[PDB]
Amino acid sequence: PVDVSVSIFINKIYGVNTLEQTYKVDGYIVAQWTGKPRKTPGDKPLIVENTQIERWINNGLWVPALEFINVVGSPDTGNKRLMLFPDGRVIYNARFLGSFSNDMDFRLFPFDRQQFVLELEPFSYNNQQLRFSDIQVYTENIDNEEIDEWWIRGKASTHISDIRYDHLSSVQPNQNEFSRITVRIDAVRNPSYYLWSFILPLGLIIAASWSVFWLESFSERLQTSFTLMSTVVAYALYTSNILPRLPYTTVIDQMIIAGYGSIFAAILLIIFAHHRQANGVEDDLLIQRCRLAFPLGFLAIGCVLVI
Amino acid sequence: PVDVSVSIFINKIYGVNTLEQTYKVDGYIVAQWTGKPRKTPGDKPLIVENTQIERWINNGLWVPALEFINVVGSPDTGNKRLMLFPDGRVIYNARFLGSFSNDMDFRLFPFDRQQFVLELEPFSYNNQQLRFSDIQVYTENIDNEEIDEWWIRGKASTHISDIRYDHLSSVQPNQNEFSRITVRIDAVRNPSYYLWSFILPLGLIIAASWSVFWLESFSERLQTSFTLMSTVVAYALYTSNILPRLPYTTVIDQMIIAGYGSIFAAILLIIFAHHRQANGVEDDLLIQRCRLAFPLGFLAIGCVLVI
Amino acid sequence: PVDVSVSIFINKIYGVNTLEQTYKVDGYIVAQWTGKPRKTPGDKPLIVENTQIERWINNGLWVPALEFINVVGSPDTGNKRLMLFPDGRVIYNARFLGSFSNDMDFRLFPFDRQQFVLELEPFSYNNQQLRFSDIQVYTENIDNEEIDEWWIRGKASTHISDIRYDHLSSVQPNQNEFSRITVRIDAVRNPSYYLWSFILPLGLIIAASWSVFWLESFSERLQTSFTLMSTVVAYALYTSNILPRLPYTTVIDQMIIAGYGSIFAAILLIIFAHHRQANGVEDDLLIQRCRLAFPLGFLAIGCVLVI
Amino acid sequence: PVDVSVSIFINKIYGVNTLEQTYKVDGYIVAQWTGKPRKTPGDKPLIVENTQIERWINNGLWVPALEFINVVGSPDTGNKRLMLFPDGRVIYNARFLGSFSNDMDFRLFPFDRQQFVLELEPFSYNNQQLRFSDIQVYTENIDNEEIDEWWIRGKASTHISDIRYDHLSSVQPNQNEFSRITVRIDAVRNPSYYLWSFILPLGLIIAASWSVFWLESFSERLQTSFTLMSTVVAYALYTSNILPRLPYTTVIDQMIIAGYGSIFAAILLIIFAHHRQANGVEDDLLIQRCRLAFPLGFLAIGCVLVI
Amino acid sequence: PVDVSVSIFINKIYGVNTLEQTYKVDGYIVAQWTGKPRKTPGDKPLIVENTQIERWINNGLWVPALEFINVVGSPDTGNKRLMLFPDGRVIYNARFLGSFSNDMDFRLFPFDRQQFVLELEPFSYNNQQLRFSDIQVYTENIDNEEIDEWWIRGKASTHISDIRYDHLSSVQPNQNEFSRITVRIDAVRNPSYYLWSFILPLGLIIAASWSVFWLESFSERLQTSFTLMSTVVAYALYTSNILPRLPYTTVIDQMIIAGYGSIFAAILLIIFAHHRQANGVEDDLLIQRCRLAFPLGFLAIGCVLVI
Repeated sequence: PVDVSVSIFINKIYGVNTLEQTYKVDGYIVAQWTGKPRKTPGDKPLIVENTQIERWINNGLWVPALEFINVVGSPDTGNKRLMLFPDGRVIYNARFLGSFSNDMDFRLFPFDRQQFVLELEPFSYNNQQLRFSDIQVYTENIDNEEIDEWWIRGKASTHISDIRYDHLSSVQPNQNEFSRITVRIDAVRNPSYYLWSFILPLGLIIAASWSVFWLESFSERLQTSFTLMSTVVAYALYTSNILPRLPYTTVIDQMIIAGYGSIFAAILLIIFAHHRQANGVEDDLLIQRCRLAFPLGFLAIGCVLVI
Repeated sequence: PVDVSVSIFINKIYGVNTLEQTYKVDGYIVAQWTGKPRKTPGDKPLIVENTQIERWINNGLWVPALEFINVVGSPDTGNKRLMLFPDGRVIYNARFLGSFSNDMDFRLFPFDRQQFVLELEPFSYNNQQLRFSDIQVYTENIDNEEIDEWWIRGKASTHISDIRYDHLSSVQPNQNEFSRITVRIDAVRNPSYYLWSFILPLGLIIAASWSVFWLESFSERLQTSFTLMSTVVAYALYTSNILPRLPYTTVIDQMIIAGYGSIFAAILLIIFAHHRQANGVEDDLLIQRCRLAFPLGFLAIGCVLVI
Repeated sequence: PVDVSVSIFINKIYGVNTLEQTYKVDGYIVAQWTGKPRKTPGDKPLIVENTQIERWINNGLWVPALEFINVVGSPDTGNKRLMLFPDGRVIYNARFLGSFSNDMDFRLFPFDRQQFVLELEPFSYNNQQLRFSDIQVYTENIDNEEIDEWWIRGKASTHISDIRYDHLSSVQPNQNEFSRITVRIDAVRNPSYYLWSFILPLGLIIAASWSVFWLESFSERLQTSFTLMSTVVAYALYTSNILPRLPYTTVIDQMIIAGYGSIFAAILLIIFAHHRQANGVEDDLLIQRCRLAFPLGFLAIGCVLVI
Repeated sequence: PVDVSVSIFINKIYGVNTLEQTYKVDGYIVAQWTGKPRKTPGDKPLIVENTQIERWINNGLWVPALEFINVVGSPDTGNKRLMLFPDGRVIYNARFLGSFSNDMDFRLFPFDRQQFVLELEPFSYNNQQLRFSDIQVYTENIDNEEIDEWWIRGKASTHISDIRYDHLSSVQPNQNEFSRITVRIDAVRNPSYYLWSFILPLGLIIAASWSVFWLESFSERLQTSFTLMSTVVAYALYTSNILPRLPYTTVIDQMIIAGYGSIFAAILLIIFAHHRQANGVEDDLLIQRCRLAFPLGFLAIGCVLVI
Repeated sequence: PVDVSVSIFINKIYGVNTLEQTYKVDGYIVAQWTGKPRKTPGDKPLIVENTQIERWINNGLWVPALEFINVVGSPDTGNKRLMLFPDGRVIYNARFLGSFSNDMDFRLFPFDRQQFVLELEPFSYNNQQLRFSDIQVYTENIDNEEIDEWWIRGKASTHISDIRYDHLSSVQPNQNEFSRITVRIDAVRNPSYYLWSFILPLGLIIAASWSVFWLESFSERLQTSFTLMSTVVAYALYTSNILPRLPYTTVIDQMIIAGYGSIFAAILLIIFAHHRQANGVEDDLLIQRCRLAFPLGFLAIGCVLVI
């Protein structure tokens, strides 16, 4: 029951696909397992590159195919190389870049908690066993990750485990257990751009939306809350150009709905103030003076936004 | 007349192409059919991976090519492997990812009823028969499908059937009947994002559109419904950024037309109220007071769009 | 001079590229020509799939390469298969998907008259001849083509013809005439979405644009036609998000220019009415009353594209 | 020193990448050079297609690799074919589609002067010589180039020349001179769409921008030029949806800056007219009457731009 | 310990991916190392092209695989060619185009300081040594780089160095040192388009935003700063169409936040001026006259934006 020692060098994790729950990993893969001793020219290990590996397999060299369980489709293998040793052992070294899949909760948006994962596991081989797994995270923790979209938590987490497949084959005297390495890498989103060029101006607009109560006339109060209405729509549109398409409402997405609400409340009170009277065109002296009543009736509905 | 036993593991169904009626399916394919007994090294089944399969076919091993009837173009086969048994039987195992086609009615938009389908059928072989078909849908019961775009109904539906091709070959003594597996998987769209950040604010804008009648002057009433007009256009524009391009009008698409309608009605009544009088500038006392007459003359044309 | 019998099964015609005059066709191709009789294992026709075809060609089997003349680049051939008969004849069967080119006039936009074309023609062979051509349009008539973007007219049109190339080779004793099948499929665009969510609201905006004349003041009349101006610009922008990029003006594209015209006419008259007087601030009593004069000077004076 | 006769058939030149200075060319390539006489089955020329060419090269047939100097990356070769003659000569015929590079000045935008270029030149071969070059431009002189994005000038320009590489090899007794065909095809952009749906409405908006001076009040004159300001911004946005991304300012791009200028001039004069006085709130009687002074102070500083 | 002489010809550096920190380089690669003398047909160097190189490697010709360390995935190798000399030496010549990665700070946006990098290094070979490195920057001086997006500083910088890998193999008696060429090319962004069609109009809008103080009424002053508010939002939206998506705030991105600030300040002062009085509707005589107080209280704030 063969022993394989894996080493996976992560080079870059880049381009997260928010809708599809997908990210890209470029790196190298190394596998080493010890075989029947061999006569190597010189007595120095043999190096077999690219084209030439398929040839040694055709001669009878076993090289197991190991699959990225959670990869999308099939990845882009750069330079492969077999290093064959005189005393038997064989080191397989391939550079790769490919798209991976994991569960990805983007709900708490621009303050985001994510984890990138690879899953390696021998494709066709039951009892060959992944010995020990190593992971070399190149790029560094605090560094210049302000140039970078993501900050990694985070040194690489490993986990060799055994996975059982229920629906097995026409072999069953105890043959459904495959050796799976699982590599995790925690990360957090760089909440910069989204705070300053996003949350803040949306706030200023929500804020200035309230200065509709400091207009004198009733006519001025209603008509102004209309260009206010469409200032929100014009903003949502700008949100739709920059923000990543999702199937749930993000933090930002809500703030923007709160905007529509604050101004639709405004419209209701402004119209209420004018036709709740005893004597003619008498605007409700006190209600029109919620000037600084629902700015903190929003910071109050807005501390229950944060349950 | 050969018996083939198929097993199809669905891994992910992702990325629906709304215009092209296309979706992506990642999974494994398994086929098993029993052949002439064979001498296998050891007396344990033989494993043949990737490169090596073509070699056994070149020696004379039959392996049938089975086509995804409804795939688009040709898919991305990851790791293939033949498992050859001593007693004859052969298991073919390949991982795949590829784009599929089905009819797709998106009319009832954000509350959407869809079904994903595979169609497998032997490419060139008349009498070899698909025995029984199995389908392993990877998730379960009460999940986290709120992270996910689609909810599956839905345990996999199967259906082995016989399909006849009218325009056949130069063989015809009863040879036009191919064995076709058909796998269905029902699903529903996660109406979340589209309700909260879409239907609702469109409603609030439709609603507030009506508070044009609570303006005093006639001048105020007409001029306001103009910025109201373009508030709708600025909204439709935001719809065009997020919503999926279609060749029919969706539910949302209609609501937005109703918006244009309500405000064009407004412009008609507002101008009518002013010039339906006697000899002067006497606004029609009662008509201008449809204030809460066609908000429920809208909720009334509104057991129509989805009734 | 060899006789080849072609059969082309169209499966889907999807994804029109409006700028590049390109569409995608997924289907099967069948070619059958009779050769020197052969010893086939059993005495049943031989089936040769994929990998194995190149092997028979290497042994000496002729299989002609036939080119899609009007394809873009080179297509995506799925499953090929040779069926070799004992009495000689050979049937070539390949599934394909690829991008095609034809002239495409999108001028009369959302009411669109288009025709999809394949052109098959033996690549390197002068006297081998395309016998007869068959075309199996799967995709059906009054069906559910409301789910579909295009309606096909339209049963497939054929046409085997001979095409002569002027600039020939160093062979010329009558050798410049190649056998070309040409398959046409007429189609019309589903003018749904574009009428309802496009032509109509553009009309309502053009319409309501005219109610600028029913404002009292001159100040109200000018200032209002300005937000009216940019309502059009905001609309064109929404046009730009949904409509397919072209190098000519479509029907819609014009209607939108008529919008800019109507409102620039408005600006002219409104300013004229105010400074054409037999006095001081006396608005031209009658000119300001073109209220329902150029709404039907628009349904008119610009109504001759049906010339 | 071998004589090669080239023939290049241009089929389509489509999809210009404005940023990257890239265009696509689909066509055929033909090379003919005479070799040592050969025994051809029959005594008719031999035809070798696709798979089979590599086989004759493996036997020792020289076929030179000729490179598109200015191609991007490496192209998509469709059907290749060697035609081998009994008297020696060899005709190489390949269909191709690939992306090419040339210098591309888009400055004078929608009235555009462009030229598409191929550069063919033997990859590894010093003294083999490109004999004479032929170019068959399919697309026509008097046509329907209104369906087409570009109009070709323009019959194909040729030019076989010798090019010297300074930094050569370890061969230098006069060995740095390679034979290069250079094919040019002049073209002009179809200024249609951009005149009618772009330049014109930008003009009307520039025009109507001036009718700000025909407002009575000073309040009306300032406040109106603001919605006028953002009408320009809303237009520039529409520009950004349809126009091709560039690294310089186009003709249109300027016209749009002139728009921002005219209205920022307006804001300056309008505010000047109000506080350049004698008796209090006395608007400068004459300055406010530049009503038709800087519309032709724009047709004046605007015609120095181009000319 | 083998000596390799590298020569890298840069043809084009194009298409920078701002988010992924990626650029494309098209060029040629040359490697020359001297081997055991050889019998070459004639006694002139042998030329081996494309298909044929793999054949000589199969015979036993060593050709080392050299990897672009920093490339993304794996590049597009055009025409390869071995030139084998009688005296042993071998020149390897390949054309390539591929995507590379470097750190890329876009913070100081449209005035941008960037450097493009290649890293070459023998994939599997410890003691073979990169001799000397040459780099032929075709692309030119002061030239016509106004047609071009980038201006190169900048003649090519080289640097052969030794790199040590900590986590090495089962070989360790001093075997972890690989020979790495590193080629740098400095560049600056063409600040044209972004100055004229971007910074400037953003300035005019910021500028004209201040003429809100030269309105008479208080009602006019508040209501106008609202359309002023959404003039900024409409601008940011135009920013989002043209500017490259980033994860930090650029120069421009700030200027635009300053806009939102200036107008939210305005709204604050304008509302302050009105309710900071004795008793009645007496606008604060002096505060309303910050007319030209915070235009230079902005040229004072947007000036510690560099210091």
